[PDB]
Amino acid sequence: LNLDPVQLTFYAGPNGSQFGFSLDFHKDSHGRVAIVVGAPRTLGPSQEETGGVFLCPWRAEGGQCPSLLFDLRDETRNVGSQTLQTFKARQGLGASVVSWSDVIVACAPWQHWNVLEKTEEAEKTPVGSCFLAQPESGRRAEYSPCRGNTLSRIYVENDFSWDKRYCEAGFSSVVTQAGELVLGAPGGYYFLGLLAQAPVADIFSSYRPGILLWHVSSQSLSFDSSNPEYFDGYWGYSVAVGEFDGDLNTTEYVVGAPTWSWTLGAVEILDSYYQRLHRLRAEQMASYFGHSVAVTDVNGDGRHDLLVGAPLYMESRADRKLAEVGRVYLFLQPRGPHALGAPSLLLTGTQLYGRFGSAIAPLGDLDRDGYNDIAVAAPYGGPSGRGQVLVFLGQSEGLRSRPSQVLDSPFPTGSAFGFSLRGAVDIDDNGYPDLIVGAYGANQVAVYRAQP
Amino acid sequence: GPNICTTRGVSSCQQCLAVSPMCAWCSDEALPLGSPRCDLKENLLKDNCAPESIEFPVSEARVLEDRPLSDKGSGDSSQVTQVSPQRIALRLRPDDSKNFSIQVRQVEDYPVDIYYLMDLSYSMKDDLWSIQNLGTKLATQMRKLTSNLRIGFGAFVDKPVSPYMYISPPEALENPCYDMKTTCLPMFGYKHVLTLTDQVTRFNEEVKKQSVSRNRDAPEGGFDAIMQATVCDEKIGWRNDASHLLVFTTDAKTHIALDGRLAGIVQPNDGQCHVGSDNHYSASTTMDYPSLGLMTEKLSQKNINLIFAVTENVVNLYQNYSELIPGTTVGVLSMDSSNVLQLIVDAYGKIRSKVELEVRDLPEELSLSFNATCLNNEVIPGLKSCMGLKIGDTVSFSIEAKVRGCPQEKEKSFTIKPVGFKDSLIVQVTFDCDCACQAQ
Ligand SMILES: *[C@@H]1O[C@H](CO)[C@@H](O[C@@H]2O[C@H](CO)[C@@H](O[C@H]3O[C@H](CO)[C@@H](O)[C@H](O[C@@H]4O[C@H](CO)[C@@H](O)[C@H](O)[C@@H]4O)[C@@H]3O)[C@H](O)[C@H]2NC(C)=O)[C@H](O)[C@H]1NC(C)=O
Ligand SMILES: *[C@@H]1O[C@H](CO)[C@@H](O)[C@H](O)[C@H]1NC(C)=O
Ligand SMILES: *[C@@H]1O[C@H](CO)[C@@H](O)[C@H](O)[C@H]1NC(C)=O
Ligand SMILES: C[As](C)(=O)[O-]
Ligand SMILES: [Ca+2]
Ligand SMILES: [Ca+2]
Ligand SMILES: [Ca+2]
Ligand SMILES: [Ca+2]
Ligand SMILES: [Ca+2]
Ligand SMILES: [Ca+2]
Ligand SMILES: [Mg+2]
Repeated sequence: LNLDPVQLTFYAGPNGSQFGFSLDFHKDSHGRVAIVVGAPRTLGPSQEETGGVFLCPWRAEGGQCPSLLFDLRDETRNVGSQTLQTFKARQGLGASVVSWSDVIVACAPWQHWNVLEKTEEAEKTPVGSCFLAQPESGRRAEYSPCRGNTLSRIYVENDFSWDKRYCEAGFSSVVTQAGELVLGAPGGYYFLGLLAQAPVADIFSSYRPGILLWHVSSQSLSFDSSNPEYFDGYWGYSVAVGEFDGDLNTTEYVVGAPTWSWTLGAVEILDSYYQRLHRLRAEQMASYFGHSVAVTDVNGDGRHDLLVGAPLYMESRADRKLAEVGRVYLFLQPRGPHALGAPSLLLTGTQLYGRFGSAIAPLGDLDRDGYNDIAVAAPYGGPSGRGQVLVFLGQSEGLRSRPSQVLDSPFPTGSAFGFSLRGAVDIDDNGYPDLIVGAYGANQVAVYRAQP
Repeated sequence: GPNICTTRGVSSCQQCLAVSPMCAWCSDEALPLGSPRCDLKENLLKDNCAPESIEFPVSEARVLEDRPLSDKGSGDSSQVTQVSPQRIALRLRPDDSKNFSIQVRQVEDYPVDIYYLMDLSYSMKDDLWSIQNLGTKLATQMRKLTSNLRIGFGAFVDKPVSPYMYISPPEALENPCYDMKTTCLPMFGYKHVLTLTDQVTRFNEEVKKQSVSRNRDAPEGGFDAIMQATVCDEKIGWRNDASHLLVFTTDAKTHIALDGRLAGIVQPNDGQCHVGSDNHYSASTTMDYPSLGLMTEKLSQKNINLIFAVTENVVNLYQNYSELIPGTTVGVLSMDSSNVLQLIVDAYGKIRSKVELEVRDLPEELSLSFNATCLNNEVIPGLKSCMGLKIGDTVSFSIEAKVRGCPQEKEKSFTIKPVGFKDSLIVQVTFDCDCACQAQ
């Protein structure tokens, strides 16, 4: 249960690389446990910010980790009459990392792309891109569902239809248990937001080194809309998967659109064919409801529940004033073909500007009492404002309104302690789930162990 | 009968006055050479004293100059009078105390500062006339409400970073409109063009020389501009003693905090000034947009009233943001300026000033006390400050001067004037110690 805040392990990366911006547990083709760490500002041998990934093996001492190698140089290829070109400068490789059994997946949301044809171009824009790696065999593959070869002028005549030029694919990501990679592209369709997915096996098999624009046959992307409510919504700013329609044969997606309906924010449950199942709207504009989205069964009833962060939520203090503290929302799944009603519980921050709800990670069953628990980040929380992660335990009606444990930041100011979190994995192998906390502002990742 | 003036009577007329304000004298020989020479006035009358040789000074303090408080300012404000009795001569005997009056009226116009924030993005093209007219009509409306104004303005578009900014072809960096076969200025976050000044005609010429730029996404970085125009004291030129109005314009949505991640920007807004020599917001490409909360905090911290002049297609949206930031009004920007101008009128009518008296240069051997009477006419002793008064309102104070003995300074003067005013009450103090040459 109690995560020891003294014999905690520290891991580190280069200065300014924002090591710990993203992270995940890697259970390799072998069996030990490692920590994939993304550092989106890591310098390339060319001395330009291209980003980078680090694979950290478990060791109570911590420290430096080997770098996970990836192609860091620009590509240019001529196919017929077009010059296809990719730009990796400030692409932010590792702004999003995620391991799925054998393979690791890192993404560069900001990698630019362009196509030239005579005196017309398509534009240089952030289509983003994900790099797939199988550390054992040293193999690599790539997936960039948003690259296109349509010239600028065509979009202007189509009135910007199906414009995936600014996708920022891989901005956020998840892999279902069955091995389907799901990418969140908040810039998709001219800033509406889109989601793209394909089976990791098919991504690897269809990839050909040298081809820059290809179609992964078994892939599918969300849709463009003319409904104003979706305009500038950033649908895909965050994603998650889970079981929500009762049919265990089908998996559903949870997408965050923090700026939906004129900054009102929203979260949606969709099937694998992107057909809508439900929509949780937010309660306050600019609160960023949808920033984070977690899935887990917090009350032991056998059905997945939903957690939504709105880090910018301004709370109603006494005397007609408001205070930005952040807030999380719990939605329990009511059994059968039934709609998720209002919030079953409202956890809300206390420290001003702490951005509570900024990150939500489902721990396993910390205390082993048969009820799953969760951890919520407030990167700028605490009296000092150095950040702090709060642990909330699984009850029977939802969760305890009170934090059972409050982990404070061992790092200086601006560490952004908590911005990324990942739990529910036995790293030390003591039959108990642990918690990793990234602090990109300090370039470090802290490891908290579960002890008896 | 035996009284304190007699119990200590010694030998001089002067010494008799130095005993107490109530003591008198009598240099009349017609009195028995053993009777009370120093005593009360009534006691000296019963002792048969000639009312000619009696020396019984009294404190008076006369009003020298005192032209009434005026009732206007339009035409020519030469030197107007908003204080009562500008000069009084206070003459008092040892240890005595004389009380006088003074009253002020707020006659001068309230100092007002307006800073215009122009959305100069491409979607503003068809609105450019409207915001120029408004900016011009702004300086007019205020100038009619207050002869004391300092107007200025700045412009914004968005963060000069992909994907907001067009970064291809190479000509697009200098001319974003290049792709459309037309031409516009290069993109910029926020630019401070005209510091607050009283030169209205120069403000109007400058505002009309403004043209649009281009950006890719509808939402803009107006909030980056509101933040900067708020926290850059010296740059903007806000004058601390005055009312601060910040009019903001736009015809579209806006970027709120956490949007910057699409530009690779994650550092939360530090809420500090970043407009250097070049008059540009330098953090534009490295710092995120500010959140509603940070804005509110800063707006209050600097006492700035935010006003939204926005197009009708986005009015509801700004009304909703208006509720999340208290004390902010919203007007609908268009060719017709009636609406947004009302908000400027209202803001003025809500201004309140205060009369707080201060005492400069008063002898150490002299002390004052005040009895204030504010709006509600409720007299409260000790207090010398009134609040909540509009233009024209009048407030009065009762002052009492007290001395300790008889100073060798025989001629002095001090001033009592309210802060934020120029009109003062000068008091000439004269200490009457010596007698009319009485000898015995
Ligand atoms: C500015 O703020 C105002 C105040 O909130 C916004 O107006 C409100 O917008 C609501 C939509 O977001 C709108 O609908 C809701 O309330 C209605 C009350 O009559 C009601 O008809 C609706 O009921 C149903 O809601 C379910 C969702 O659970 C839907 O599935 C149904 O189809 C119905 O819509 C909604 O509960 C509400 O009426 C409205 N209230 C006001 C004050 O006008 C406004 O949109 C904001 N403008 C913007 C975009 O900035
Ligand atoms: C001065 O004070 C006396 C009593 O203290 C009072 O009778 C008189 O009205 C006052 N004079 C003034 C300044 O109005
Ligand atoms: C002020 O008022 C008090 C009581 O109301 C009175 O005793 C005192 O003499 C007054 N002094 C002045 C300044 O008029
Ligand atoms: C964002 As625009 C179309 O006003 O430059
Ligand atoms: Ca299912
Ligand atoms: Ca449940
Ligand atoms: Ca538990
Ligand atoms: Ca463990
Ligand atoms: Ca317009
Ligand atoms: Ca914009
Ligand atoms: Mg615009």
